[PDB]
Amino acid sequence: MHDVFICDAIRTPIGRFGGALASVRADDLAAVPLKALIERNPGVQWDQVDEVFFGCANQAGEDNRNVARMALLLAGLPESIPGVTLNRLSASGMDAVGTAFRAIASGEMELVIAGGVESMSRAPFVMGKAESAYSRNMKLEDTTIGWRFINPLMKSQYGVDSMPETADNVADDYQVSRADQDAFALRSQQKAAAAQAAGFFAEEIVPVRIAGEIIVERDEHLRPETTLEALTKLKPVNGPDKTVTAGNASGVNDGAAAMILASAAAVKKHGLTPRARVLGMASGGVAPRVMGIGPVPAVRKLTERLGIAVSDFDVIELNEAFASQGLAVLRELGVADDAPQVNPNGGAIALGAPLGMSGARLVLTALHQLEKSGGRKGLATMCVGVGQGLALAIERV
Amino acid sequence: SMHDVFICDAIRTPIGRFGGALASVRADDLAAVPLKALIERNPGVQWDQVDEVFFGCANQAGEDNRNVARMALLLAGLPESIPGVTLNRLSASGMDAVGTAFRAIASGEMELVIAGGVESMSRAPFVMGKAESAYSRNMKLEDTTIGWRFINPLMKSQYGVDSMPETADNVADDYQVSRADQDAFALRSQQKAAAAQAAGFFAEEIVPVRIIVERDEHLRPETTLEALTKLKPVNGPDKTVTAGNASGVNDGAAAMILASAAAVKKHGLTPRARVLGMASGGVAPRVMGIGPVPAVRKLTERLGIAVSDFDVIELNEAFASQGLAVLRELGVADDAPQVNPNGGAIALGAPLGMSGARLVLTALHQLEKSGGRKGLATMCVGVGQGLALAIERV
Amino acid sequence: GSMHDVFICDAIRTPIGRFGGALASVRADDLAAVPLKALIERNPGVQWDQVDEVFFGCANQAGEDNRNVARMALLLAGLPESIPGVTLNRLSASGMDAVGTAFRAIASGEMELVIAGGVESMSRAPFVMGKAESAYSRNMKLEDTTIGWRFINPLMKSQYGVDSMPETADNVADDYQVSRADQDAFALRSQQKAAAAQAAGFFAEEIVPVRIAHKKGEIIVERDEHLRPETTLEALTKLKPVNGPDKTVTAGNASGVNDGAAAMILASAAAVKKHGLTPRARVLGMASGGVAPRVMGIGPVPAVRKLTERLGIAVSDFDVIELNEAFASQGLAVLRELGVADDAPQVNPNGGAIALGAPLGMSGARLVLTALHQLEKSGGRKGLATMCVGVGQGLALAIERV
Amino acid sequence: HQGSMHDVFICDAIRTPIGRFGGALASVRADDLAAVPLKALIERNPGVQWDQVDEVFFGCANQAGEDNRNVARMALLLAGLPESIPGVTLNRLSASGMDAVGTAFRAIASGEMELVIAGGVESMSRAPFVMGKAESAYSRNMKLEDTTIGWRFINPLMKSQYGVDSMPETADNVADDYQVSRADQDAFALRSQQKAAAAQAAGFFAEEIVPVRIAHEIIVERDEHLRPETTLEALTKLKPVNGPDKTVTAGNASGVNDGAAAMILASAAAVKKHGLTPRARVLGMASGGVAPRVMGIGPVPAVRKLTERLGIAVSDFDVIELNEAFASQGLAVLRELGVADDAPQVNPNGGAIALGAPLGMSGARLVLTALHQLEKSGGRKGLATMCVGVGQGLALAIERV
Ligand SMILES: CC(C)(COP(=O)(O)OP(=O)(O)OC[C@H]1O[C@@H](n2cnc3c(N)ncnc32)[C@H](O)[C@@H]1OP(=O)(O)O)[C@@H](O)C(=O)NCCC(=O)NCCS
Ligand SMILES: CC(C)(COP(=O)(O)OP(=O)(O)OC[C@H]1O[C@@H](n2cnc3c(N)ncnc32)[C@H](O)[C@@H]1OP(=O)(O)O)[C@@H](O)C(=O)NCCC(=O)NCCS
Ligand SMILES: CCCCCCCC=O
Ligand SMILES: CCCCCCCC=O
Ligand SMILES: CCCCCCCC=O
Ligand SMILES: [Cl-]
Ligand SMILES: [Cl-]
Ligand SMILES: [Cl-]
Ligand SMILES: [Cl-]
Ligand SMILES: [Cl-]
Ligand SMILES: [K+]
Ligand SMILES: [K+]
Ligand SMILES: [K+]
Repeated sequence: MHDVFICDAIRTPIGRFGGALASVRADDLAAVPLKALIERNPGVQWDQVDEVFFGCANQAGEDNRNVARMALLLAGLPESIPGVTLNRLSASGMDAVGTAFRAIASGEMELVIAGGVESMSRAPFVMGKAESAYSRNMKLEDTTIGWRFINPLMKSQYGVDSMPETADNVADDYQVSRADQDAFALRSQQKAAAAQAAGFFAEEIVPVRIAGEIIVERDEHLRPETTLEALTKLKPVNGPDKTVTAGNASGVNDGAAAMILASAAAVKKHGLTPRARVLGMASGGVAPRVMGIGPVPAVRKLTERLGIAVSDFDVIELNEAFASQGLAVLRELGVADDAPQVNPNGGAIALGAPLGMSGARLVLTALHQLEKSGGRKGLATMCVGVGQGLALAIERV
Repeated sequence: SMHDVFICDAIRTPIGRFGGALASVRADDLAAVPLKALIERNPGVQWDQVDEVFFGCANQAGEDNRNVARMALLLAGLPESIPGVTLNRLSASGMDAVGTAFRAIASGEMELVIAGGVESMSRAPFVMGKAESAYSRNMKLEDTTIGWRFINPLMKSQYGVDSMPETADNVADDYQVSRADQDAFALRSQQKAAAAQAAGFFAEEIVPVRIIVERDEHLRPETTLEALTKLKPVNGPDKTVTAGNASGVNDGAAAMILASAAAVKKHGLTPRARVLGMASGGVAPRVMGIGPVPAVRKLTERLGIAVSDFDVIELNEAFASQGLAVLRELGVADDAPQVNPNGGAIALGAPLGMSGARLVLTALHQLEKSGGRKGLATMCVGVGQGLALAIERV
Repeated sequence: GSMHDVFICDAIRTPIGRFGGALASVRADDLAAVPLKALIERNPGVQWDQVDEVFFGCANQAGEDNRNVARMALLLAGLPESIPGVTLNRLSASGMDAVGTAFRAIASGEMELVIAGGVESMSRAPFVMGKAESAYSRNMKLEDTTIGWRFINPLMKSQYGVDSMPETADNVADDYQVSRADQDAFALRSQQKAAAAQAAGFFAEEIVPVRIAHKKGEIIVERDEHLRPETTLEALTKLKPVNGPDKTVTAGNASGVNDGAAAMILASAAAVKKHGLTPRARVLGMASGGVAPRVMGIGPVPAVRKLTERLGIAVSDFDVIELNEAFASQGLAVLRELGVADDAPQVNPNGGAIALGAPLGMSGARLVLTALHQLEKSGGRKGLATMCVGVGQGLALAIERV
Repeated sequence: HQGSMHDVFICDAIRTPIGRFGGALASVRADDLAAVPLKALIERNPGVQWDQVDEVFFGCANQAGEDNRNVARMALLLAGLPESIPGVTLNRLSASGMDAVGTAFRAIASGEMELVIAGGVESMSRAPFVMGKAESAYSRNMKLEDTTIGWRFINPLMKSQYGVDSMPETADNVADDYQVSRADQDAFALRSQQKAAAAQAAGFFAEEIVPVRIAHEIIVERDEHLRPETTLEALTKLKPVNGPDKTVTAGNASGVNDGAAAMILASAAAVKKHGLTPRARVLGMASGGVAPRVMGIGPVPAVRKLTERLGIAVSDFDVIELNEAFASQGLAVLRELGVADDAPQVNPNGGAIALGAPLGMSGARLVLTALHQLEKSGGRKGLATMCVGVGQGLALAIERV
């Protein structure tokens, strides 16, 4: 088996729903980090790229019909380069990284690109075909996030809880208080505001140019103005006996990210800078109704196989779909609610979460943080709608 | 060291015609059919040990939305502890599921996996972009059954947005594939498929969908050369691709088990073939049908296997023009006996996400019947790709 | 300075098709044109460039009936481009409102020769989708226009409710004490009388056929499709109410959802003479009434009382009453309020909408033409046609055979 | 033996401001918008016994959106009128609101009614999209169509025989066939803007208007479409709608707009009973048809029909309110009727190029504004006339009391 190295990595800013990136087609948005990789890495012979693997949760809109291939062509990569799109909802972009890793480790490829995209602003409506002539039963459904075309058998067996309902279920089952959720959310906002001011995100970001030209360069989901008092006043999404609010949850967002992965031979050939070795990826399943706890079996599976303890990681990038689930996962894994190595630059409550891009962001930001801190091993892990988790481990070199 | 990977049991639904026998069956329910059959057929498996379900699906806007692999495993009655992920390389999605499952086991990250694919083209929805302004007068519905929607002007200007049949006409023109040769190939597909269906070959691959649907519906066994000759080309009288020398739009699902040697033992599986490798290739979108050529060359060069060494070649028949052009470029006769011996998608149809899984499982099936050793499955991909996967009977 | 007498002359209609049935393939504008084409063929003395106006009723106007179907239909029918058209909407009463509006135009001296009619293709009624009220709105929705509420105003719901038409008919059954048994008996008489009229060739005298293309050749639709002549009291008794076990309105004691068109000529005495028409009845007058939306089926009562008080005609003086049968509960309630027996011989002698169906815009025109037809066959003198209207109205129109 | 026709009087009249597409009134449902002038008539006329209103006649060209299912009746209920009052909706496209007035007149004249309300509404901002039903299971042929203005669900037989020219295409056809120059069209457009600006500044429109309340609440008080600073240079620079060889521009055409209007009509006996002020007698209405492809010339046969029957010359009118769908057709109509392009009695306060034209509301506006102008000027007879899509015209004559 072959060592696999993450090399350059870059992302767009993350836009708010209907905000700074809402006019940018998903395929064009995916192409932005690909074009930046080309510009940033002039020693690469681009016709040698073996594959572009991209995560995308939707695929009904301008991201239809294999957005990985659409994006590589729009980015100016040669038509000889193949592309494939992966869908594990919020974990899609991490699955692109781990799939790229397995292709190189198994000797099938040498040089690849992995990343992800989502334009939740531009997610379309969908309408099933008529099932009879002159049918009176036509319906439009929003694909921005969550259930559509509900199967009655899925509802009867597993339920079709909304994402916030699942987060309330985790809060109840794992006993995560509203006060702790809000404290976690505030720390995310404070840490993200500090990282933004320090120029940490700027080092990850390439601008999006929109045709005078408008240039989008800053993550705009952040709410640095957040106070505990303001969080406390919010009403829960699902009623007064519940805990999840708009303030202790991520949002729906737009963005894309990409990075290069390479064998040792490809690193040398293409003049790349190897930044981390990929150690491995593991997935896990849980009940849909408590999907937020999905990371726990994934992390345990990966760490047990690699012979690494959770405490051995110098950074943990844990997706913040909801504070209730971030906290429940940390507690289950034996990590403090405010452990210093967890989400040190904040996370999705502040930054937002374009589903397909989010997992690629967690890997690239974990690597970035290992470089800043001089850490060795990093873990990125996230929950998945309909009850999964994904975990991926890297080691700085 | 890398780990050997074995394909074990494999099963599929029949392939239904658009609006036909399977049109009432939701894509998620359809995907669950072969998964439930793998449970029934493999009594020694401890199902909570399955590491992953990988499924191909080209659409994902309809009842196949939000990661159909995971939806399908839950509907099939598999434990909720089992993860799933959905792959999209258009017509090659199901083959990509197989090769992706292979790489996961080969690299030591998994031991027992299911790979498959689904498409319900009958039930593909319409899509409507959001309004870009309040009171927008510019709202539009687009069909997602097959082909371009939400066309990007930059894609059109640089690469074109040729329909799939237009790309097949382009291949016929550029590679000099005559109408007569296309029709001869189509007739052989129908003849061979009708023979295989009479011999019970497809029946050995099929689990019924419950009215019991048990037979592939797309076959036209009555096809004659005279009948094909009369047909008018899709794109006008100067062109060559017709409805008779092209595949169709179809519904179906397929799945198979892959396992390490240790998992084969533990779960009482029957190892049937070793997976040798997978490769992908890119070509100009406008001649997408030629995509298999760089994929096959890449795979064979890496493995050190000549194309002539394969005892079966399962080449997707999206169009006779591209099937023929691919064979000619690879130095294989238009009617070579090892190519599509039981016919192909012209006769059988091609639900996009399921097709590539069908090619792998039917190649293996054919090796078993014939006593052959190495098999190659390969197919073209819209927007200009190819994928190839090689196996070896145990 | 005096008003002018107004005569109804020739009148014709398509058959009435079932939803999704015999006429479902026919665009609403083309369907409206069918009776217009028949009037042209049937009345060859008319100088067609003299027609002052075509008035057509249509309740929907969102589909192929959009943008003034009266004018679309007259052009499709081959009438001169010089002929104006206008479309009226009083829901189920639209076609009757077309007749009365044509009458008022001639009575007031403003016109001499007109066509009045109505159309509905409920099979082909489209879906509607409001515009986005913001960029990237997540709140887009489709709504069926086949029948009943869409784009509900919360202020309408809060003040008057948005009861479905069958719910209003249950409200009438409750408030006016009309039993399930009586509703089903009325429905059975409608079916029996319509089956008898069909067998007698009565409907055939009113109908122009519609030609339809099939794969192997053409067919003609010549018979009303909605009738259920094998209806029995037992069959009706077994049906479940639309709105739950404590209710009374069923699919069997209500009209349906249907397709059809009708049209007729109205003319001054001078126009009858000039154009070689055959005058058949004089129009006496039209009146409208309003009631609570939640009991819309009782709407005919104020309309009939208003018209008859003004004309000085008792309800009992009419030799035919054509009362729309939207629901048996409301047909019965109206008769009871007006002092007419539930089975009075002069009411709906050839059956009504429970048997025949009710394409909204066409229905009111049908009631007028069939009342006149029945007067001619029976030797009767005065006729009354009246019908209820969604959102709480009634309309009534009286005629007298020449 | 018939009795005597009854004289019919227009009494109070009122309108909303006219909003731009997606502009000041875009948030207001058509049914609620229609109710605004009805509520104002109630407030303005306390002598009326409202349960005596025989009918509310309203024009509306669309009827697919919040104006569905007989907007006249919807609006009268929303306005607080008793549930005993009937309502009916008329559709002659851009002439609907005028057809409501004339239909109300005929109902009173023929003795069938005594006290009625006539008006019209359009919310073109909020006009919905429409989608035909599937004709077959798993149909691949589903389509959305905009109902804001103009053709949808095109019939191939209509297209083949008469064409399906857009309204601006018809206006180009009129420019071509009637020889109306781009320069003349632009000059007409400029005079519309100048006259409307002067009228607005003089408080003339304010006398006709009731404000609309908007959720935020704020009020909308003034017509939004006017471009008072319009120059000929700017008009000259505009590109034609239909391509470089044509003449119709956005600057010499009406717009797409939102608004509602209503007025009271009454017999002499009702005027007395309800303490109304009779303001004009209605003399008559006539309609006419022309080729769809040149629909803008529709007013010519309607005006000729009406004036011939009444025995009034076009030159006898003290005001002519001619709808300005397009300058090309406004000019072509005047020329055919022998009236100068800039005749002082024509549109003295400007027209739809400046003010806009919510289809169902526009014809009611023309009638009420013609009456207003007769009062201001001391004139006697007024003519209101308009063109209609798919080839019609409508004309209505009044006489100040
Ligand atoms: C009342 C209404 C809801 C019924 O709709 P529906 O259920 O689709 O009507 P159907 O004709 O399919 O009848 C329903 C069932 O009752 C049965 N039924 C109806 N009339 C029957 C009869 N006379 N004898 C026996 N069975 C009868 C039908 O056969 C059917 O049974 P099925 O489903 O097994 O075939 C619908 O017709 C409606 O909305 N009508 C009101 C229209 C209106 O408001 N305006 C028109 C009057 S102006
Ligand atoms: C003619 C029509 C197609 C134009 O629609 P539109 O293009 O959306 O109109 P706009 O208001 O945007 O005007 C278009 C442009 O011309 C400019 N323009 C219009 N009038 C102008 C003037 N007087 N001075 C300067 N510029 C002017 C606008 O500012 C605008 O510039 P921009 O769009 O680049 O910013 C449309 O108004 C229409 O269909 N009207 C016909 C109505 C009809 O058939 N019936 C109603 C009357 S009965
Ligand atoms: C129903 C499948 C939608 C995917 C698009 C089809 C075109 C692929 O080549
Ligand atoms: C097809 C008709 C649409 C009009 C709405 C019908 C409801 C009337 O009571
Ligand atoms: C909003 C109005 C819809 C009616 C169509 C307008 C076209 C008339 O010429
Ligand atoms: Cl989701
Ligand atoms: Cl995240
Ligand atoms: Cl295939
Ligand atoms: Cl009826
Ligand atoms: Cl106007
Ligand atoms: K994976
Ligand atoms: K519906
Ligand atoms: K098998």
